[PDB]
Amino acid sequence: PELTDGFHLVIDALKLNGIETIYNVPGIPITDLGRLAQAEGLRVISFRHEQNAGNAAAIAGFLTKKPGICLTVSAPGFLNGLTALANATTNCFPMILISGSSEREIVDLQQGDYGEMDQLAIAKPLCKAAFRVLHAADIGIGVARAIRAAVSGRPGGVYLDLPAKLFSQVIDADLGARSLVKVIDAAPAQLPAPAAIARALDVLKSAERPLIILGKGAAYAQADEAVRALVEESGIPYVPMSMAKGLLPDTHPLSAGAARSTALKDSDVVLLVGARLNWLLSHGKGKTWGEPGSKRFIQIDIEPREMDSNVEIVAPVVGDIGSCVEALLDGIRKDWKGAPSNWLETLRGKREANIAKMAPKLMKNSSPMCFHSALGALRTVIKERPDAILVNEGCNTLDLARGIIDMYQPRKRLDVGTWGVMGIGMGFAVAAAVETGKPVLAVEGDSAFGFSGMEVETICRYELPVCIVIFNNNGIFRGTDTDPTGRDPGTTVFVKNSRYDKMMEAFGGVGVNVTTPDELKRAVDEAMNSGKPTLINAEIDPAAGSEG
Amino acid sequence: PELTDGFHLVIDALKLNGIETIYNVPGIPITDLGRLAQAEGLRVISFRHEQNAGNAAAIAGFLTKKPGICLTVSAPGFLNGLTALANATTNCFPMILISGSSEREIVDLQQGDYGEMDQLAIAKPLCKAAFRVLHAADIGIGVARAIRAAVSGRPGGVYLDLPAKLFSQVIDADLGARSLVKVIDAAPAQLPAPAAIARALDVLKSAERPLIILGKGAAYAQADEAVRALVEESGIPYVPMSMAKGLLPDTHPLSAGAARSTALKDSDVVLLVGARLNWLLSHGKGKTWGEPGSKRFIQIDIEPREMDSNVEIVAPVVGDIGSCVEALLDGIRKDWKGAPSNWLETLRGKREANIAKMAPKLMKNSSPMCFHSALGALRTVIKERPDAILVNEGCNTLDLARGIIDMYQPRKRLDVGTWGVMGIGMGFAVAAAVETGKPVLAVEGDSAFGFSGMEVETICRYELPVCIVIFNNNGIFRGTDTDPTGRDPGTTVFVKNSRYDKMMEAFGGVGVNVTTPDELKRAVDEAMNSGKPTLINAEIDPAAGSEG
Amino acid sequence: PELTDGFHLVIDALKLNGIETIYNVPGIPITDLGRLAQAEGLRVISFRHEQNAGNAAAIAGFLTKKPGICLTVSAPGFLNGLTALANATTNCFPMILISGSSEREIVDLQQGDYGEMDQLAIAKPLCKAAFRVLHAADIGIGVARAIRAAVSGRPGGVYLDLPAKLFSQVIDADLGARSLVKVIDAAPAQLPAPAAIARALDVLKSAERPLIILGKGAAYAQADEAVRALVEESGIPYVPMSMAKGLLPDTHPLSAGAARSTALKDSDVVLLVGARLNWLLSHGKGKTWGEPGSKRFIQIDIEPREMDSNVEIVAPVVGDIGSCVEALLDGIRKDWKGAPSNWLETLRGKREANIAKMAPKLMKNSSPMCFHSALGALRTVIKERPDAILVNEGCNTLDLARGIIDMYQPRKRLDVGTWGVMGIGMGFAVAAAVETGKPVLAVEGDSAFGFSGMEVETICRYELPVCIVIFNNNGIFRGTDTDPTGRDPGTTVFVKNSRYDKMMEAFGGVGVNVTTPDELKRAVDEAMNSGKPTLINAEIDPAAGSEG
Ligand SMILES: Nc1ncnc2c1ncn2[C@@H]1O[C@H](COP(=O)(O)OP(=O)(O)O)[C@@H](O)[C@H]1O
Ligand SMILES: Nc1ncnc2c1ncn2[C@@H]1O[C@H](COP(=O)(O)OP(=O)(O)O)[C@@H](O)[C@H]1O
Ligand SMILES: Nc1ncnc2c1ncn2[C@@H]1O[C@H](COP(=O)(O)OP(=O)(O)O)[C@@H](O)[C@H]1O
Ligand SMILES: Cc1ncc(C[n+]2csc(CCOP(=O)(O)OP(=O)(O)O)c2C)c(N)n1
Ligand SMILES: Cc1ncc(C[n+]2csc(CCOP(=O)(O)OP(=O)(O)O)c2C)c(N)n1
Ligand SMILES: Cc1ncc(C[n+]2csc(CCOP(=O)(O)OP(=O)(O)O)c2C)c(N)n1
Ligand SMILES: [Mg+2]
Ligand SMILES: [Mg+2]
Ligand SMILES: [Mg+2]
Repeated sequence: PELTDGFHLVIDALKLNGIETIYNVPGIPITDLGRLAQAEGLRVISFRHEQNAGNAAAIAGFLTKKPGICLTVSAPGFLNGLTALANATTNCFPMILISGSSEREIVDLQQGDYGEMDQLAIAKPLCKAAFRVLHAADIGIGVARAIRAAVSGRPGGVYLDLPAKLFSQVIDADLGARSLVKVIDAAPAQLPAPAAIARALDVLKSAERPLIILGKGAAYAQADEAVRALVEESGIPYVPMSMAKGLLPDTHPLSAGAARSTALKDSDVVLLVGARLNWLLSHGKGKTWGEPGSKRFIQIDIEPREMDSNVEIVAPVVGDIGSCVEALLDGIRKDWKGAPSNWLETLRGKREANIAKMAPKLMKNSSPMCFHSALGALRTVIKERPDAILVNEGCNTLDLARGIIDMYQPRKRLDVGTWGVMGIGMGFAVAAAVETGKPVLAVEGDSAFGFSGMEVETICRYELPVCIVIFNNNGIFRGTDTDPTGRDPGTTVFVKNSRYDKMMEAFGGVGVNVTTPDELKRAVDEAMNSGKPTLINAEIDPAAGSEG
Repeated sequence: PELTDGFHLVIDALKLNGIETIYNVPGIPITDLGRLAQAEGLRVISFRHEQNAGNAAAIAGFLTKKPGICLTVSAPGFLNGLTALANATTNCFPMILISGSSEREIVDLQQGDYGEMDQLAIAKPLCKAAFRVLHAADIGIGVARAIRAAVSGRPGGVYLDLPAKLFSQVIDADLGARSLVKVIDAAPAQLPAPAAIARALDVLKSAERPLIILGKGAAYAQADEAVRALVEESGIPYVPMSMAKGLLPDTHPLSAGAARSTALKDSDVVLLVGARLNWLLSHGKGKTWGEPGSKRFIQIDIEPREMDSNVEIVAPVVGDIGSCVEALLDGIRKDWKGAPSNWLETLRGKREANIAKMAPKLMKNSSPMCFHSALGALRTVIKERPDAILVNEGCNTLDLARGIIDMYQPRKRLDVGTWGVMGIGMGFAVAAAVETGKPVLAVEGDSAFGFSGMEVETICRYELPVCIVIFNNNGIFRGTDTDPTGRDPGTTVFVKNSRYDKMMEAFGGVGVNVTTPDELKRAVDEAMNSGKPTLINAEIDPAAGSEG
Repeated sequence: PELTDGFHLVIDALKLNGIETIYNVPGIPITDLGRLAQAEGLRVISFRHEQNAGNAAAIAGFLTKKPGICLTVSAPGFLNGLTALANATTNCFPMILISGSSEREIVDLQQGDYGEMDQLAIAKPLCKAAFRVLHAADIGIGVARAIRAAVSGRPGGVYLDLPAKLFSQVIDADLGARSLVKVIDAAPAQLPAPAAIARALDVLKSAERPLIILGKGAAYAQADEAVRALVEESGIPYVPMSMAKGLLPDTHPLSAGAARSTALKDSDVVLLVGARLNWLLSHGKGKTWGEPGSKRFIQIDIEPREMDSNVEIVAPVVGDIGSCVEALLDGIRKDWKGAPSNWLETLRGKREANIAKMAPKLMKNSSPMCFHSALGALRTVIKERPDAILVNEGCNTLDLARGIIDMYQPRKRLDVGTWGVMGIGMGFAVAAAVETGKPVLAVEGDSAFGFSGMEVETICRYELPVCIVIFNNNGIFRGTDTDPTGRDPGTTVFVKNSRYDKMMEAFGGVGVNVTTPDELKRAVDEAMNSGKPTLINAEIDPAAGSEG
């Protein structure tokens, strides 16, 4: 009768579970797998490097709460994708790295097969889960296992190994169709115990200076209405982490973002909503949090092992952010005195003061452009385009764009994440445009852009509405370092006055060079209104910024 | 008295053992280490991605027989360099991956440190050896162990973990000097037992159709005149593997490289000199080697475990290739009746027949230009510049240049190696220029170039004598595949008529576009005579080549 | 002021979190730690082999829902305990392996330290979590991380590495006390989504022949009242897995355990309660589960990744068993038409018929005594002592005892578990006596007893009320195999008539040798009435049973 093969079973299983996009790099043994995927209706985005394909799948999971799919080749390409898979596991982004595998009997004897590697054994230390499928009748379960492990609990990167012999296996079509699995409740809701919610309300009500910390886990949870209702109805000031910006508008009257240091030092009870007390929050120790013993933490997290990871947590609340926030909110709507207005006014005054010190730098046109004057232009662009996605990476380009550029809608800012990775830029830009269809503004340091620069060709090839702004200051941090022996360039500088706009022109994209904030503002508007792939080489003062 | 620190002990340990070059990417916590190396006289080449820095270190080890040094950054950058470190282990290239790491007490408890990763534990499954240095007094011993493990036995990649607190430690300067170790016999000679040489000669004399196969291990050994004497004085025909080309000149009268399939099929005794019976030699099984049981193998390898890896080896000879071929040459000099005449003259038959079949394809003009006609010009360049270095990667551009371009001096060709990696090009080109001082011809496929093309800025920054030729056929293998749904481009194509030469001009380099073999020869000759960094975009027929 | 050290901080951290018993084997560097633990009130149990101390800590966690503590020694003893730690992770038992480790700077360079091993990196691929504490101020958080990982989520074995340098560090006593963490909600409740509960009930209400399967996860949860109510109020027949026997009395009228084949083969909807569809349930595949597509599974489990692991689960319920069973039970009390009576009467007939065939063998008293008749005596013992603990391991001794001996109270049967490990017997028996204070009856095969028999001295030394019954059939499976060459004993046999009773008396315990079921009965009653350590050597027909 009718027959099917491993090629079609893999594709049929992915389509059955809502997968629409495959980021990949072709080659042996997965070339015809990607072709069949494209012929079956899936959109296939081919990159110049598997790591950039993996970065796209990673941020795609963050944007969609569905696992981003990265398909790669044996050993060398698998390793390029595994580095992105490890970064996805670090940031709690759901993702499935699918990779071709060589002949199992040669690899297990280490006889030197083509692209030889026990990729299953190599992947496990660096990701959340790893599975290998040897039989075509198990492709449905294998994909189902990979999806569950990627989106359930704490989301993360999963590795799905498919040996080349699997694709050519042939079984009965009706048998294979019944073997496919459409996953029921891939990321199930987990509700907290009422005894834990009651303990959290008790601590929260006792606070003289409470504070909510919104992490990117709260943004990933996509409980926007519930999270915002928790902030407003409680009246407690909040501070968003980098990728939680825009969940509430960064100009919200309860936002203490421009007063982050005071809100963290002077608070007494802190509510962590999908935010880890890691290096980004000084591990809960030091002067950042005031004197030892002055803090009490309530924590909302799907992973119960994250509790007591750094300091004592008196009110652990385990469950998905959607279910736990609504449980806290339902306890607040039935009983809540109010946040002390003294704490509100202290943060509001210090916030306005910091914004006042910031305002002159934004309107300080000078030659050459400083970081502040250029970001003042891009901040207005985002304010005028609150639906656009902002990719951002670098050091000065990153740390200053985070504090200057206000976000207004959730999940619109995508940056270096937990490992502080340089190289996420162009891969994130491709996935942001592919997944959402919104315009992407990619604010890049010139050192950060170089880690993934060749993907501007991929951006051009698929005609994506990405506007790349390179803060060209001729180096890492600054461009003033020099060789004391007078023989080489500096360890941290690049070719002086590099014209990255000419690099974009090499692939049919728009290339612009600007030297003033107004020239930058006009060039960005032209690019984001037209939707054409654009790279804007912006000249930044090589002396401005910091070495850190 | 005077004090020193871990920053200086690390440099003084590397200086003491002959390290002259550091390939790296600056950042936390190793930026000051790279600046001090510049101040202490080492050459620091800073790349745009860490993988290309490590690819440079791997090929620099192959060229120098001294370990190549890649200095990287914590976890995100360590993983980027670890990929190339694993490739060096696969190709037996001596290399040391030096990476900073975070606080040991925060990573041990997995509390989310800056760039958190137990890089020692993660490196061990992927490289030859891994070490971590906690105390400054052990920096010298740590560097010693890293060097010995890198160059001794079968060479390979070594990871050296330096925690950030190690640099800041301060000890007595005189005590620190007496802690440094100048390694004695880092790669010692290993001489084979006479009874194993005798077993080999008995098998060799019994041969009626003997064959020598020179692998890149023999080219790495730098026993050139001995290896050549073994070939010429025994009269036995030889077949050179890819990167063993040029060890003997490829037009040598004893070369059966143009009769490779006949030499491998009909021979009865094969002498492997630093060559593994892996996928590159069909694992010693199948029709490539004629009928089963018709082969007896003599294998010369430093690794005793390489024997009997795939098929039975009747005459194993374990030791460094220098000591082994010389001991084998003495036995031949004392007792050898020559090589059977009709076997050498049968190979000359198929050799001259295959070359004559190739000739009309090297002179056939076409529009667009094909692979064979363009490589016929590049073959003349290498013949006219016989001491220039050839870097070559791709698929059609790789396999066709390997058979068309003849090398004349040893260690002059650097290609994808054992894993078939794409992305080594610009890294190998940088190291070849820096380590040797020779000119570099980089023959690249457009897909292969994309994996590492961003480093053309590094090629320009240090003004290295690199001439890049992109075989632009608009995609992988071919440039004709299309999306059957007509929505996106095909999975294996790129932006049609991409002008990579414009990208080179973005960083100050020379950019040329050529369309004929005659134009290609002029541009290469001008670039390699001037020594200026140059990228030549060669338009290749999108329909030429092989689809696989 | 007042000072404290790492020794006291480790002990006080365990005492603060409710730890009361430490299973260990003393040595360098943890000898003085165990001494301090005993001096500080904790009960320290010293074994003859670390693997048996770990097996004690493993089943101790299953019995108490608090992690069992094994203290071991560097590398060689760590590896012994790690083997038990891996098995605890396989069986989802909460357990912490605390090992001392060598000098970190010497191990990191692999210089050959006393007990040199990176025990953190070795334990990670074999257990659920692993941490290493370097500073005394992190001992409190370190213990809190080990406890949370051990009991929360799917419980499992955790490794806690304590370098020897840690124990001797001295800090302020008030600073040290404030650094301790008393874990809040170490194993939090996880409530299921109402929509998931609605889906399960609807699938349940549509069942013509529903079946409940209770796994040892339901026994571990200690929701005995809720689980018994779910079965008795729904009227659905249930099948208990091995260590779930007794949760409901094995003679409960709703039990179909004596009709297991018909229940598993002919049912249509199967509610798994803490049971995995693994080898012990034929992976939900094959004739065991009837015809393909005749089954629909509801699964209650705390691990969301366990769903769809073998076959498709149409109704996954994710949460702790206490919350999910109560959630199911709440809806059943609102609307439930009652279980189909034809399904009950069909199974009740099969249960009556099956027990009839087992009946004659249970009282067939031949000479030598056979497996069925001897276990028939021990089946009477457990009925008369429903509060006593049963430990059971072997092959024939395991399978037949599992089916013949009925359990009447929850968590009284402790057997080989998920991996089928031989050697859990004596370690489990020590933990069961110490943790529960109840009489322990250990039914052992002579081959299984050899994996841990040396621990009978541990039983005697601590005067534990353990009654050991060795089923001495003189070999593995059977004692009839011989050497076909007539030189050695058979590969599977032992010394004929080995007097394990006279071995017990070598350490002060009571030893008996019985040959009839009544002799076994009178000896077991006498042993368990007195509470003295006793071993009965029961002479079993060497030809009885099966093999393989
Ligand atoms: N759906 C979810 N429900 C609850 N917690 C979540 C969910 N998704 C992610 N998290 C938690 O969010 C936390 C994010 O921590 P981090 O990634 O450090 O946020 P940021 O880095 O913005 O502070 C992780 O601990 C993760 O477990
Ligand atoms: N100095 C040396 N002396 C002897 N054998 C060596 C030396 N350096 C490398 N080798 C051997 O060379 C062999 C190269 O195998 P391969 O890398 O497969 O060469 P190719 O790929 O050109 O055949 C390896 O087995 C390695 O052990
Ligand atoms: N507290 C709990 N709440 C829910 N499920 C649990 C709990 N403790 C253990 N489990 C589940 O119990 C299951 C045990 O499966 P198994 O160990 O195979 O039981 P048996 O061996 O009787 O089948 C595991 O999947 C584990 O996740
Ligand atoms: C993969 C990786 N490699 C290296 C680093 C170290 N690093 C941190 S920031 C940075 C570059 C910062 O320079 P740039 O992108 O030009 O932004 P600027 O500060 O100059 O505005 C680097 C290389 C890193 N974080 N990740
Ligand atoms: C890291 C890695 N990714 C993917 C592959 C699969 N692969 C094999 S050859 C090749 C590129 C061939 O295209 P090109 O470089 O343009 O040479 P051409 O055949 O077009 O002349 C690729 C991507 C690989 N070998 N390595
Ligand atoms: C650690 C370990 N080693 C080996 C085995 C293999 N094995 C399974 S059952 C068994 C012994 C069965 O013989 P016995 O314990 O005497 O019980 P009997 O069947 O004779 O009643 C063994 C060795 C195992 N399950 N575990
Ligand atoms: Mg910069
Ligand atoms: Mg190409
Ligand atoms: Mg036995």
